[PDB]
Amino acid sequence: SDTTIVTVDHKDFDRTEKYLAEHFQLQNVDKADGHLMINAQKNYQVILKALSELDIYPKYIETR
Amino acid sequence: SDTTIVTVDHKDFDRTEKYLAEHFQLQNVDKADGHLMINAQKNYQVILKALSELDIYPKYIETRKS
Repeated sequence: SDTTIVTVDHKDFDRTEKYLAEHFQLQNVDKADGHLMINAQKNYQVILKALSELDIYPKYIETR
Repeated sequence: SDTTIVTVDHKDFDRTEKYLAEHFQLQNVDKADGHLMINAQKNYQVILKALSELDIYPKYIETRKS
């Protein structure tokens, strides 16, 4: 029942928030620290590619 | 967390391996499973941008104790 946390630059948070809300199952957000928690992605390729197309590159990505 | 592991498609392994060795401390490798181990990375942006420019997107990336 694990979860995937994406961490981005503050300047990328709003667009990352918008994209993940529209394209994945967005659960929690912690804007102060730049974290967004979505349903676990076993393979990161699709999310990393889509964010790259927005010129967004995560500071971090991890699965609890 | 001692090390960062980058996992790619077999397709991307050689090019990813060349990139990681040129910019980081490439340590162990597992070509069969697509794993490349480098010194631990606190911030993933530099690696992800560089690989994105090569149209390479990791299957996985993680920082474990090793």
